[PDB]
Amino acid sequence: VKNKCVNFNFNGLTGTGVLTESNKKFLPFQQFGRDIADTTDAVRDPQTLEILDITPCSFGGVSVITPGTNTSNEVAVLYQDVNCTEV
Amino acid sequence: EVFNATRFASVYAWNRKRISNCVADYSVLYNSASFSTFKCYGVSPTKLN
Amino acid sequence: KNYFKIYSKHTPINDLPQGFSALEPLVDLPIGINITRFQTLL
Amino acid sequence: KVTKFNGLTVLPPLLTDEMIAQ
Amino acid sequence: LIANQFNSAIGKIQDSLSSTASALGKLQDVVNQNAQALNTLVKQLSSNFGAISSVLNDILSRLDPPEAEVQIDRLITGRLQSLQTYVTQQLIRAAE
Amino acid sequence: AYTNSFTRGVYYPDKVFRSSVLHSTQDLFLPFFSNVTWFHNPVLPFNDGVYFASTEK
Ligand SMILES: *[C@@H]1O[C@H](CO)[C@@H](O[C@@H]2O[C@H](CO)[C@@H](O)[C@H](O)[C@H]2NC(C)=O)[C@H](O)[C@H]1NC(C)=O
Ligand SMILES: *[C@@H]1O[C@H](CO)[C@@H](O)[C@H](O)[C@H]1NC(C)=O
Ligand SMILES: *[C@@H]1O[C@H](CO)[C@@H](O)[C@H](O)[C@H]1NC(C)=O
Ligand SMILES: *[C@@H]1O[C@H](CO)[C@@H](O)[C@H](O)[C@H]1NC(C)=O
Ligand SMILES: *[C@@H]1O[C@H](CO)[C@@H](O)[C@H](O)[C@H]1NC(C)=O
Ligand SMILES: *[C@@H]1O[C@H](CO)[C@@H](O)[C@H](O)[C@H]1NC(C)=O
Repeated sequence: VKNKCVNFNFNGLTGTGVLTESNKKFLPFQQFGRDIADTTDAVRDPQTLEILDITPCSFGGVSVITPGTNTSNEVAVLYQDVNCTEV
Repeated sequence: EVFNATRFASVYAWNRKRISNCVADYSVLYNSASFSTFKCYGVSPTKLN
Repeated sequence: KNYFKIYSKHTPINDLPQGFSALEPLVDLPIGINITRFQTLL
Repeated sequence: KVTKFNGLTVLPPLLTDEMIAQ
Repeated sequence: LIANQFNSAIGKIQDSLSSTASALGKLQDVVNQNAQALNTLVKQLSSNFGAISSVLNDILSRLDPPEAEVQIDRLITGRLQSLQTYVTQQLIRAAE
Repeated sequence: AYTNSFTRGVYYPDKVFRSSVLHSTQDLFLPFFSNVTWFHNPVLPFNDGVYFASTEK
């Protein structure tokens, strides 16, 4: 199942991410991938020649924007750095 | 094929039989009270399966 | 090398060609033989 | 001439480059 | 003559900035210093600090709560010392 | 016979994909510009590995 934060597991390799079918041009023996920071970025599903991308499910701090409670009890939240079709 | 073996070897002439192509249900070996000790070091006995 | 992994490669050439070529592995051998010598058939 | 997901967010500056240039 | 010298000097500035791009070292080095601090901070994630496995999840999914607590304690100590070092470096550099 | 192994003999040390990331690793490699033998039969040692090549017709 793709395009969701999913608690994936492969051979014990666990974590969470937006498992997205990818184009990591492996050599068939290669298992997974990485980038500049040495981060798990794929996996060879033990039941398919599928190499999928990975991008962790979007987190990001919350910030509450408020006029002084002296003025009114109304607020407005700022979910930081989220394409917020996803809140 | 390695635990119900008919015999072991000399302690200075031990034999290693690696295993592969398994679905290793460690639960049976765990709850099997035949063994005198379960001294794991890299794993926890309730985590092999 | 050791365990006994056997990488490889193959190119066309024309007395060792001065160049570069990585070595994409081919075969794995999970045996454990003590090897301190070798030779090549013909 | 002038040239990752571990909680390493990077907040944006409050004055954008165009407001700075203004 | 004054206006000519002025405009010629401005043109010289244009040429210098567009050709010898080593003039903006003062800003490029602030950026490089921040990037290298962040890279060290991220590298430190993948070190054992004396534990058995630099992956918190691989430690959790292999050991009991009692032993996993010792391993996780080593990892937390290490990562927290690394984070504190990075934050102190940032405080000093931001003062500068 | 001897000859200089200019730049050959580097292998992907492990099976993890990378891209444009200059990676520094430590394993067994054939050091650059080395002294490789050159036969045209005998049996040879295997100290820690071998970079065996060939140019046959
Ligand atoms: C004072 O200096 C200026 C600039 O060096 C001189 O003006 C230049 O003179 C040369 C030769 O006489 C001309 O080719 C240039 O066109 C002039 N202008 C510039 C902007 O270079 C000036 O002659 C000097 N002496 C004075 C003003 O008495
Ligand atoms: C079994 O595993 C092989 C190895 O990847 C795979 O090609 C095949 O599709 C799998 N079949 C089933 C039914 O799981
Ligand atoms: C708000 O603050 C003002 C002082 O500026 C005070 O006179 C007033 O009573 C306060 N009211 C509330 C609701 O906090
Ligand atoms: C959020 O993602 C969807 C899917 O690609 C895209 O259509 C939309 O424009 C994105 N919104 C923002 C603000 O990036
Ligand atoms: C392995 O081979 C070498 C080659 O002489 C030999 O000396 C050694 O006893 C063998 N066994 C071990 C365990 O090294
Ligand atoms: C090593 O290479 C040099 C050439 O640079 C050669 O003279 C020498 O004979 C080689 N070593 C041996 C043991 O032959």
